[PDB]
Amino acid sequence: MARERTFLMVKPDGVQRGLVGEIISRFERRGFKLVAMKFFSSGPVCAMVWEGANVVSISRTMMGVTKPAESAPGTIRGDFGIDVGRNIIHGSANLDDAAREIALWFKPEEVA
Amino acid sequence: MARERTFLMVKPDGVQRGLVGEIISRFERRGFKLVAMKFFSSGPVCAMVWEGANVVSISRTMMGVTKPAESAPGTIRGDFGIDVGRNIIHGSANLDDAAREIALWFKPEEVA
Amino acid sequence: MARERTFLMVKPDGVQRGLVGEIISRFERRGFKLVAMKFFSSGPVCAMVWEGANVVSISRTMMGVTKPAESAPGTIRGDFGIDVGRNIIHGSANLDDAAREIALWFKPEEVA
Amino acid sequence: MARERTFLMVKPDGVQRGLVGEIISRFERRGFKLVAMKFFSSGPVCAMVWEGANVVSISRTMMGVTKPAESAPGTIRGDFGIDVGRNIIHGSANLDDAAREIALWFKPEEVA
Amino acid sequence: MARERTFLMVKPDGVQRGLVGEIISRFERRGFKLVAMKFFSSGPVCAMVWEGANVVSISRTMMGVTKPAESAPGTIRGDFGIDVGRNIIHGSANLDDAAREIALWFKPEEVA
Amino acid sequence: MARERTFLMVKPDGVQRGLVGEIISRFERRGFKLVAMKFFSSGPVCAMVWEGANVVSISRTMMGVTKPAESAPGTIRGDFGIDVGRNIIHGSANLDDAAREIALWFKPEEVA
Ligand SMILES: [Cl-]
Ligand SMILES: [Cl-]
Ligand SMILES: [Cl-]
Ligand SMILES: [Cl-]
Ligand SMILES: [Cl-]
Ligand SMILES: [Cl-]
Repeated sequence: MARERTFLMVKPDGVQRGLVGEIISRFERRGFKLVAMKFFSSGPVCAMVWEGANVVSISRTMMGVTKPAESAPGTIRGDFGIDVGRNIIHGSANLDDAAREIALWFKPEEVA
Repeated sequence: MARERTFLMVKPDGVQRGLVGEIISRFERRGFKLVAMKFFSSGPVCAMVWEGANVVSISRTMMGVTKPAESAPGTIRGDFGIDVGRNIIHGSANLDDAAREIALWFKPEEVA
Repeated sequence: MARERTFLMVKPDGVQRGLVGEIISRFERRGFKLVAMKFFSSGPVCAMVWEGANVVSISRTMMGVTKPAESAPGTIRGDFGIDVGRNIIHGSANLDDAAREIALWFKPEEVA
Repeated sequence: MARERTFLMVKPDGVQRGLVGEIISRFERRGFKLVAMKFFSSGPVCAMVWEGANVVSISRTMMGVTKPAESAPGTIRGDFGIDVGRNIIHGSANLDDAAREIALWFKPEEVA
Repeated sequence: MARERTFLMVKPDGVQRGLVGEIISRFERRGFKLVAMKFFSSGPVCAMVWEGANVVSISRTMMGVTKPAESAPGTIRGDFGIDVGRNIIHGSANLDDAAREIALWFKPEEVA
Repeated sequence: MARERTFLMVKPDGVQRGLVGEIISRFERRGFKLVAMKFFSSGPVCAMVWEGANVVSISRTMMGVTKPAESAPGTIRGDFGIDVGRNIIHGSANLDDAAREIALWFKPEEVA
């Protein structure tokens, strides 16, 4: 229940605006252990796997709601979000979407 | 709908406490383009016009509620607010108050 | 009603993780005057008394809810909290718990 | 000797990258009083007049050297500078260049 | 040689400007363990004892030079210093001044 | 001369202390484009390739000197360094060490 893991990815707009570090810091500060990371349509992305108790739903709270017009200040989208097109970041919706998203993006050796 | 514009002003207490930059940064980070700025009862103020989709209601969310005792951490008043007398900042209430507040404080050449 | 005072304490996990300064800064930025401070089971702690209008309930808002899985980003636990065991910080629950907690931890000369 | 004043300006590249607030904050934190501000070839700029003891030479130290390849971390160019073309910011070289730069960019009523 | 200890104190001007937390954070980030702390002419002060390898000379580097007109950006005085009157902070000059300053300001039980 | 590239790596102590994001942010803010990234004796590491004019010598300046007792505040080691054992970060010494370090740690497809 603390071996729990989610997929996170800095969308091209996050990368282009210089927000990769800021996003990582946010998770480091909550205590989540980073487990894997790669820097792969239009723009490069930063795919990450993070681990900790409740990381899946907590990190969704941390991101804020899909529509940054409504996203709470303190959240990533609440602090940095533009519009819904350029919403900076993706994080797995639930435990099933996490397991599938992780495996899609990584070889299993790549993950701790 | 993205040519939208609001009036913002750092009240004398914001200026006196050294919060002008912090306030601007907050808006720069959300992606709003600054459009005009001047530094004019008791204490100097910093009047600004900002532009972007939904800037009017988003920036109100960003400020927090009038009563910083109740203002959410992450918002300007939630992070920096003292009492309701010294509430740091003013931002236009709605699209009508914005158009009027902008024109009151600026010559039209002064605005982009 | 502005002579109001609360007890705050950085739990051993807050101290061990290097968060004392960050916690103080948060309160300094809201305008609360620090009134007393000492750095005393397992791990050292930082006990503080803070003063200002509504400091008791405001600082509880600032901390976030007991369960950092649910704690709002922008709050201390929302930004830094791990699990409910390691919840970083304690703050007096109400005006009675404040007066008792202050007196328990300080000699009265120690308080301003 | 504390009525001293300099001209500062965020070049178009500073504005485009969202660094106006960060730059102001830097000066607010040193204790300089902002005295005037306007937001006017290619890109908008932010012209400012700042006041305090030794503000002219101190702010040059704060900016760092013209060549950000050599600019010291902690300085504006040391933290944010790209190349010498895009060097973010301009500040008056000496007390004579300050008086001339201020008057060039402002009406005298505009300055405190 | 890592049991080394210095005295540090936030002068009244540091306290009045809300810089206690910022100062502590700086030391926490370098890895120094805080060992004791009290919050005692004109204005309250924050006296601290910090411990770590070379803490005495390192923390002097961290403060910057006595004359903030010349103090390096990145240092406390370089980032926050006003003039030499209001120079924010005091730190022991050398290992002898440290041992004496610590004992002057603390009972020995008060120190870890 | 702007296609220049260096190797950077957050040592296990940087990772364990939660400094990966902070380190990346530092480079994003200088304008360097991240080009590749993986998260691989004792402790996990974060290997990165960064690109920009003079990135090799600039990033060495940004890190500070090998001996954090002497490392300048504003630099990574100056702000976060412990002792020379735990010096947080590695960066290629020169253009030859960069080309070799990059190829050692990456497949060439992995690099942009
Ligand atoms: Cl999404
Ligand atoms: Cl209002
Ligand atoms: Cl509790
Ligand atoms: Cl220039
Ligand atoms: Cl002194
Ligand atoms: Cl090395």
